[PDB]
Amino acid sequence: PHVICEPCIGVKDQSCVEVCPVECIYDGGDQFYIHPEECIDCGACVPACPVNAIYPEEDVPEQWKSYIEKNRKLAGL
Ligand code: SF4
Ligand code: F3S
Repeated sequence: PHVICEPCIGVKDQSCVEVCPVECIYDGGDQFYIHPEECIDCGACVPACPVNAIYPEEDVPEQWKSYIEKNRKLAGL
């Protein structure tokens, strides 16, 4: 799955929402999040975010690893 990290907070641009083929990006309050069980890993959302907040799970920066679980918790997992 792909993960929305720190940069989204305080921005919530939402350009990512319009390019996701499965509509699995949801409002999580302080940031949007990607539902892990729905995401098909097509990667379309990556170039769409103006603040580079989205990363494939395997490539999430070491400093932002906590966002993997955050997206999971927001998804209710
Ligand atoms: S990787 Fe594809 S399916 Fe997953 S959130 Fe991004 S646009 Fe949607
Ligand atoms: S700011 Fe957040 S709402 Fe989408 S376009 Fe970037 S991950």
